[PDB]
Amino acid sequence: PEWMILEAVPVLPPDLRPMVQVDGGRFATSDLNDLYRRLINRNNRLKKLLAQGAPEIIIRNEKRMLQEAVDALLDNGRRGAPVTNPGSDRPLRSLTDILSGKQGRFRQNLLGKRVDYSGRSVIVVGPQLKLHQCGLPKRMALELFKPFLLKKMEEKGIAPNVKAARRMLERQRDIKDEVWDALEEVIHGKVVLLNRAPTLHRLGIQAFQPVLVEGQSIQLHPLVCEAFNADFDGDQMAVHVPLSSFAQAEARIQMLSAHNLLSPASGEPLAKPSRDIILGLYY
Amino acid sequence: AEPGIDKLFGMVDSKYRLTVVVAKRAQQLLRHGFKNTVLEPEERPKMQTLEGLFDDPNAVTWAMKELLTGRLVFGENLVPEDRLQKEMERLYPVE
Amino acid sequence: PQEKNSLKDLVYQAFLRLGMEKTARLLDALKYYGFTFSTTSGITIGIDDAVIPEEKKQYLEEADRKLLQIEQAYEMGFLTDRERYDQILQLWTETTEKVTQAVFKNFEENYPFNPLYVMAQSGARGNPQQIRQLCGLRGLMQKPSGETFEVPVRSSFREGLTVLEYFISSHGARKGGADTALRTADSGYLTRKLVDVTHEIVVREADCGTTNYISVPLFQPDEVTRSLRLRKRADIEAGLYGRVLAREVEVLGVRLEEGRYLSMDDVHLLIKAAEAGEIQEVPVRSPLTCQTRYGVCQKCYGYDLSMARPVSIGEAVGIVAAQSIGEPGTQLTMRTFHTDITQGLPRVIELFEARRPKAKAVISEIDGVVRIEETEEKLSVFVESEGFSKEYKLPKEARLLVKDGDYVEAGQPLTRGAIDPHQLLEAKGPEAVERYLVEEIQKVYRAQGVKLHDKHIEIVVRQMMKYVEVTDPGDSRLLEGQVLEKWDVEALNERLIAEGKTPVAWKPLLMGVTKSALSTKSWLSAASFQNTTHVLTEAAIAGKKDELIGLKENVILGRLIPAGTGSDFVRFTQVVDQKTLKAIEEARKEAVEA
Amino acid sequence: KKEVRKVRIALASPEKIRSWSYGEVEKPETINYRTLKPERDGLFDERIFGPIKDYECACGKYKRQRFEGKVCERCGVEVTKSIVRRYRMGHIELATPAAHIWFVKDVPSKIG
Amino acid sequence: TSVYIEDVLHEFSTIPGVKEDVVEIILNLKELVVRFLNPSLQTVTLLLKAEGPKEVKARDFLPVADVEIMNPDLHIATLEEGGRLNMEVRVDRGVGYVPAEKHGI
Amino acid sequence: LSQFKDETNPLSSLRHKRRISALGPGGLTRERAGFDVRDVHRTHYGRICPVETPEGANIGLITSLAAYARVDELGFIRTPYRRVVGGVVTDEVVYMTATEEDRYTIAQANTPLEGNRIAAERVVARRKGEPVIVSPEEVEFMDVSPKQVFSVNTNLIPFLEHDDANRALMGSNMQTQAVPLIRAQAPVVMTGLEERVVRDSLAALYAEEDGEVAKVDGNRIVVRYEDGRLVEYPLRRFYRSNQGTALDQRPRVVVGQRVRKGDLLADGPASENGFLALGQNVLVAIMPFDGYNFEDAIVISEELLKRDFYTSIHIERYEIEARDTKLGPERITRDIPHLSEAALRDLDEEGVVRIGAEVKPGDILVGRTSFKGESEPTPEERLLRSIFGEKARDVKDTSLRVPPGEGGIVVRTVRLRRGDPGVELKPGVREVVRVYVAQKRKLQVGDKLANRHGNKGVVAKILPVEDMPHLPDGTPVDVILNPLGVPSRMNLGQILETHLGLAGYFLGQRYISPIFDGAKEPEIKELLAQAFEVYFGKRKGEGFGVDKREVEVLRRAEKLGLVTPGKTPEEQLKELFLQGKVVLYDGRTGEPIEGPIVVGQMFIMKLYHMVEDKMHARSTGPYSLITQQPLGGKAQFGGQRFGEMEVWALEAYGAAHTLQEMLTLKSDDIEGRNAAYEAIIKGEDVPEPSVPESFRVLVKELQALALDVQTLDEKDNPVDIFEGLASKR
DNA sequence: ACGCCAGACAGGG
RNA sequence: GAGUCUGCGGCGCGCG
DNA sequence: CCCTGTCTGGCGTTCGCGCGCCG
Ligand SMILES: CNC(=O)[C@@H](C)[C@H]1C(=O)/C(=C(O)/C=C/C(C)=C/[C@@H](C)[C@H]2O[C@@]3(C)O[C@H](C=C[C@@]34CO4)[C@@H]2C)C(=O)N1[C@@H]1CC[C@H](O)[C@H](C)O1
Ligand SMILES: Nc1ncnc2c1ncn2[C@@H]1O[C@H](COP(=O)(O)CP(=O)(O)OP(=O)(O)O)[C@@H](O)[C@H]1O
Ligand SMILES: [Mg+2]
Ligand SMILES: [Mg+2]
Ligand SMILES: [Zn+2]
Ligand SMILES: [Zn+2]
Repeated sequence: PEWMILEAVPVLPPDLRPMVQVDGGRFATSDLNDLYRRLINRNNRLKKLLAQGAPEIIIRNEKRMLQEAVDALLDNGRRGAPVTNPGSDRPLRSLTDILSGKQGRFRQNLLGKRVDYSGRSVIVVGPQLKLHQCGLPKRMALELFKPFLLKKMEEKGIAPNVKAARRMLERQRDIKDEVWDALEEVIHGKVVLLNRAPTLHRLGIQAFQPVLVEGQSIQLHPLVCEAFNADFDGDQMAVHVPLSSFAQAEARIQMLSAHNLLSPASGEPLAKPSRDIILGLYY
Repeated sequence: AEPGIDKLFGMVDSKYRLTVVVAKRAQQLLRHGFKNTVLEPEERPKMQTLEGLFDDPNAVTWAMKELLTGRLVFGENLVPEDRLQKEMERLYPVE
Repeated sequence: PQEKNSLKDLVYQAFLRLGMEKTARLLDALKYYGFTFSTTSGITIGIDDAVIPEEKKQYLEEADRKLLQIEQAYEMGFLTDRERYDQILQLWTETTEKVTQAVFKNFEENYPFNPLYVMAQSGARGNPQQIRQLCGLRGLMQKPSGETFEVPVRSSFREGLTVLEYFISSHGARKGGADTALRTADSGYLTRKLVDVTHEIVVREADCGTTNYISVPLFQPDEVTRSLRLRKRADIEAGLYGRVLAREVEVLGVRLEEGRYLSMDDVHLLIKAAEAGEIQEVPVRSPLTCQTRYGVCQKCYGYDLSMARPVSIGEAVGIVAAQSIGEPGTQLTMRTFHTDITQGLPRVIELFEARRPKAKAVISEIDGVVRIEETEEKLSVFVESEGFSKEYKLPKEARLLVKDGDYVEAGQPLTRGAIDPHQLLEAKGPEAVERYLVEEIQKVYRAQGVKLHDKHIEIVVRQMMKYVEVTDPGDSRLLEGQVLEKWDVEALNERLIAEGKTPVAWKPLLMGVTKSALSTKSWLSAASFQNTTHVLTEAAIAGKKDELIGLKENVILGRLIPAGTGSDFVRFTQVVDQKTLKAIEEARKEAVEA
Repeated sequence: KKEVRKVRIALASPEKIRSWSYGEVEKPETINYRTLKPERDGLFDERIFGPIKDYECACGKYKRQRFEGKVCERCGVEVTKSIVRRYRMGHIELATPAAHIWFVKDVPSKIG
Repeated sequence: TSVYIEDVLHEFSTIPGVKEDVVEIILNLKELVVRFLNPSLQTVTLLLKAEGPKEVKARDFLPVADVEIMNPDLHIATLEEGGRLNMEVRVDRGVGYVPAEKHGI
Repeated sequence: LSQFKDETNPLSSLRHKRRISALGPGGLTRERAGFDVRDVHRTHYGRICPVETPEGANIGLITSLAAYARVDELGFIRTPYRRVVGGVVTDEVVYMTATEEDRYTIAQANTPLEGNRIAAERVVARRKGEPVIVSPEEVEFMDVSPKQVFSVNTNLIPFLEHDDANRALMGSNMQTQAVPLIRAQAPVVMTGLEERVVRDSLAALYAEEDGEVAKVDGNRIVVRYEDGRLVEYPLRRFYRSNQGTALDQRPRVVVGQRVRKGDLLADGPASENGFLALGQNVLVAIMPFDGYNFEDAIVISEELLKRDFYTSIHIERYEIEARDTKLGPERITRDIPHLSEAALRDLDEEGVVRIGAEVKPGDILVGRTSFKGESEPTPEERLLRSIFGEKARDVKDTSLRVPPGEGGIVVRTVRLRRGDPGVELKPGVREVVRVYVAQKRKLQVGDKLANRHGNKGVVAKILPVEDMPHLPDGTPVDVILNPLGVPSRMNLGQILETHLGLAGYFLGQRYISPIFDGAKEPEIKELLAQAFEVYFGKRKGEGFGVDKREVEVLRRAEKLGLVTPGKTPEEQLKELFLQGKVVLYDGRTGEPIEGPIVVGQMFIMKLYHMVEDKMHARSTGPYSLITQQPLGGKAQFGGQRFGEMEVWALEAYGAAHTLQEMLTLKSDDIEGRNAAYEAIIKGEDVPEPSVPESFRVLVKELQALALDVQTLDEKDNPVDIFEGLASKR
């Protein structure tokens, strides 16, 4: 417990709180700096105040400001709220803030929020599609399975090397029809995942066999429209790709749609005939 | 759906174990050479631009096709962790 | 005719009888023909198709005139300002329900193949209350505050919903718009709090040997004062479906063995038996009484994996549970909060969060008998014995139904309404609370259409009581709240392995899901919700070594999950080829020197 | 190469502050406009925090990967890219003590 | 299948002295129904140029030997004054619907 | 408070001009205070629409004002009310304050009136937010019009009287999203304000005073008024809307025409004939198809595409700037240093792309050359250059390219060089280069459309005219809407429009049904009756009667209860037609569709295609500078978020590696993602996860604060997360 | 604005 | 034998 | 000095995506 007192203030790294070139010469640095300067100035000005001559009132008054400063970087708002000069009456994001809440830092880790091999478009029913598969735009597939395709290009005569294969696709007017054959081949038995707007249950995400199609829309099977609460008035679903042979394994063995027919909630199925089918089978 | 997933499910003690197996199998299928298979002859894996899947399309699609048969063996500790990769490299050539 | 239920059931059966993938084929088959037949059937909404009943004009008029009588009854001075209002509402509440069965009765008898009707009867689209607003009439729409308007909405959507009846209907839509969106974030939150405590729970086991099971009740006590009744087929199924019998039970003739996973058909057997009167409870392994401190076993969880066979070890049941509870909420938490039959999300929050409800009911701390007094100011319900009574102050607003004369067990309703967990625990014990929470929780969900398995509610509630207080120390001082099983550890080795029986006398503590997550052992998981500020302060002071178990904490690290494939049970599993098995044996044979 | 099985938060010993510390930020010198380079010892100096350059050093005596782990005889620069710059910590020696608000204003004052 | 106004570069331009815009005109050309008499005519380019205060109808196209226009009175455009319109409209024999993007003539 | 004007289409703009917002100065209303404010209070009458509010977290907080609502002296929305002294209604109006309105007994406009005389003893009036049946003698004031109770934006709904407030909201909102189609048709059924909208809005161009027309250019209509004056009226040819919609004024007046004061000279971006027009009238069969219209999917006939019926022009303004770096100014020239001439064709004008050039994704729109390193050259790149040709341009290729998604044809270009006329060039910015591109959006499967009532949905399948539902007469339907989406939601108004629409088709006329006073079920039955003769009358004379098909459906129809048994098929089809439904043949089989199916003209608009529609798929790309998580922007789409909600989903499953992958190889493992890529390039098996930067950054942040966070081993001992950069020196 | 938990202090024997 | 640097916090709105 | 009660002090309140703006 003798450490609860601060006589040494750790400074956060330089790049983390970015000193960057904005526009025309504008410079943006993380708020933490403003708070750090505060502390630094206070402490220095104190040392000098003690060394100059120390009139009681002024030494305390400063140590006071000092104290508050030290609070500033740690936690802002627990006692008063520091502000950047006349521009934004905003609380300088203190260490505490950075760590707590909704879009904080403890939340950025926990929820890990941005996948490298991701995609998202509008969904559209695909009536002939089987639970096993889903309709994924080829155009979308191309970017999604780019690396997987680059190699495949070299295994065939479409391209000499990777970098070659890259430039070959940098423009849309340059794609030989041979490339689609390559991609169609690359995705042979791989599967991708689909995500719905609010991911409420485990079925909120499912794995399907991509069947490359033309256009912008993504063809989703009708029976799974019940798992993901999704109609087709424009709902959009995201899509991910399992990179390791392991990830793909689990994804097509335990996360695929067709294998998760019953709901974890109830022993009831979630692949029951919906609004349209029942009407047909009734009549 | 997929080939006899039920059959496969029943072959293991825990769902999530089957996945492990299939995955590890698909792993060694590629690494030590893709011909490290136990059922290639008469009826085997196949794609249709040609009948070219016989060589290297999907790894685990084979694994399951194998496990569905009764040739492979999956234990909690069947063969000493390091000596397996050694004996495997010695007997399977393709690199 | 094939309804969504008849088909629902066909899927289910198909699943169990023929196999998974084969069922999948069936699904598509239905999918295709139902889609094709639909087109050809030529079912289409015509403004006309919505068919208004001829009785609509009668029932409206009959209720119209009756409204007059109530008015004349008030214009004289007979009915108090209130009585008038509550009486009018009653009139419409019934009249509207009358038009309801009327519309349907019309379709049922005259138009069996009505596009709108057929969609509502087939599990397709449509609701009884909705059809009512097109052919019958949407009659009562509350004012801004909550007091329903005295004037109904005589029109339907078929005919012109007038200028003003629309504006009056807007209030409810705005409130709905505002309430519905408030339920959505309150539900996700609840699921964050539900996950915050049950994330660590995972199936990793060997049949836990502590056979202390949960007894699933088939009959419920007070619907009407006291009449024993067969619980509903659904609720009972929710409790015993795919469970594991803790002990052997011989009922109607067959021999239900121990550990056997009861199928839906078995759960059907028991009911039929209960019908005949051979069984009042059911021994079953439940998460409510598992020994595995962190995690639950195969026999106590049950059946339901996404697959219909026993639960596969390594399945994140904690989350699986937490989810099955958070989804139905979003759907029923909106109506249940909105209304007589059911109070919702606010209650589901008051439930998972142990706390003191709106209308409280003084429970009987003593179990003897009840009796009541007459004096002016405050009434009083006493649980007494010729030795002592537990005085219960019941002010003016509360209504008591226990009477001058008979018995009242500990924690029994002495007042009418809601009960406080802490008090029931103290009076009737833990076993009772758990059981109360569970069923009191399902009440809400059942009353709104969702059918979730008891399993899930159990998983969580358990964690609600994963903690306890201490009153007879040994290693660390008395007032302390610590993990129940961690005391079972201390107590077990301080009496069995090392001598000197220092009984570690504890007290069951009921803590709300939120509080349990707030205060758990690891801090990493606590650093997530409550106060990262606090959580860490203490965890620091006391160099706390976060042993990584549980998915929350182990996820932050970016490390493999302690459950699943990371499941210590299957992380390690090797595969062999008979060709490599003999080659390995050839390596053992080469071991014989010279 | 080991598996991370337990994490643990513990209070900071002034000596530990310094131990994680590389260099000491003693002056409020962000970056001087003429050259977008760190001013002095300040908040962004490269010693205290890290290589403003890839594998290359300061003056350029040693510039590639062959000698990746040695420091420059006339200038102290060991290198990998500039990640070392973002992982290193610095400490500020406060004159007269001050306390953690995290321990003082928490409803239960851990200190009170 | 294609059109070329002499001073126009893109499809979204407007020609002075001409009320209609290139888009409205190209549209009205889709309405033009021509009828050739034999396979030898796979691709025929109809030429037309009109100036001044005159209405440009489809019969204003200079006649071609084996091709006939059954849509004469179709309104191509309204020319004001100093209205200079000189275009070449391609015509082909095919089947179904082909987006202007698919062929790109 | 001040925002981008939303000008998807004129009505959108207009609506965004008058909507009342709560959030603002902050002094007034904040964001999480509101359940009492968010409610539609009593006084909101004629002052604030109770419908125009948004769907989502910020709800009830923002709302456009009402019809005649007018702010008097001090911010009080007053509403028009006409005076009625005694049983006498006047044509006199009093814009009354919210407060004064409570002092009187006001009545509704639907009250039977002979002129100034109330017509029924027991007639409706509303005291103070309370419905009261008053007598003609107490009626002190009456409402101006049902319209005043609502907003402009809502007023535009055909039969608003038959739709549920919730789906109605989606209605009024959708209109604000309408995109101007080159082809603009007015609804077959209107309400009465379509005209007023394009007029008070500044869509069309009206004639000031009476006169004649001189010149009618595609760019100007110089009119000559009778006062001896003549004005040249330029027309915004093709301008860029904020939201990238085309704004063009198409002259509707011929040369030399005596124009009446206030008559359309030109039509606005979306007007047909001085009428508000968005999306287009289209014949629709309201039946179920395979699954193409399952929950809310829409089946479209390829026929709508043949004739550009759903076509929209979209202009996007890509822009590039020549920045001044201390390494060397970034020049703008035709020279793209490394590989081909084939990519330089469209870049005809040295540097700039040539106008009227088809630009596909990945083509150079503008070329730019900056410098390769930060301050030093490259030892490894120095040898490569020398081997094939040391003399290589050190300049790096930083040229504005067509971002993935779509480009069209280059319509306009803007270049602002050194000696600036009266332009404001930002500092450092040497010069800027604007590139407007436009493209025809032929209605495709990805797009979404919806009718004014609330039926929203996306196109699932473009059926060939060859086999979709066709009418007795060869006339085939254009869209097929799923019936199931109508019972649940409550909006019979759509089914009422279809029927009225049906009559208008064969009767060849448009209508205007007011808000609550519009058309009635009997009257529409009437017009339909008139339609049966146009439909079946010509059929009688053209030479033929009824089909075996038409007769069988009749049998199944009477067995149903749609036609009285015993009457002639001619008489029965009429009865059935009056019901709003006719017989339809499959088109694929030629057989009829057992049972009459309604059909009619329904007004359906296309919703604006945001960069949210034009899909985002990412392989690899940039990364954040402080957090090492993937992010895009300009040309690299940027990764999707995996949120805790989703983490749990994987958590539930036994997907350990899949989750590990998500937190490591895919987003934060700096060394992992690198080796991962390379491994995949080779056809290798991705390496095992290194620690994520978010963790590391977390640790150090926690370290910035006193707290010491140290990882440990099996036995409580260290382990190292920062691989070797934390050790000192 | 709210709701909820947990808290520290002050009043009545 | 290719790799840097920018996109942040907040606000408004709109979709599911 | 004890127990009880009252205002008091701190935290939390879905998820994801688009667009556009601004120091
Ligand atoms: C757990 N909570 C409960 O269910 C009960 C207990 C309790 C509660 O905790 C409530 C609230 O916390 C309400 C918060 C409000 C009005 C939030 C706004 C800011 C919301 O507005 C919008 C704009 O944004 C968000 C979400 C949706 C919104 C509406 O669109 C946002 C959240 C609540 O309604 N209760 C009722 C009240 C009446 C009475 O006192 C009764 C006893 O208890
Ligand atoms: N604020 C919000 N948060 C989360 N999801 C939302 C949302 N608003 C809309 N949605 C999602 O999209 C759907 C929109 O809700 P609705 O479709 O109106 C519900 P509903 O009760 O199913 O109406 P319906 O059955 O008549 O179609 C929901 O199922 C929800 O998942
Ligand atoms: Mg939807
Ligand atoms: Mg819905
Ligand atoms: Zn157990
Ligand atoms: Zn050096």
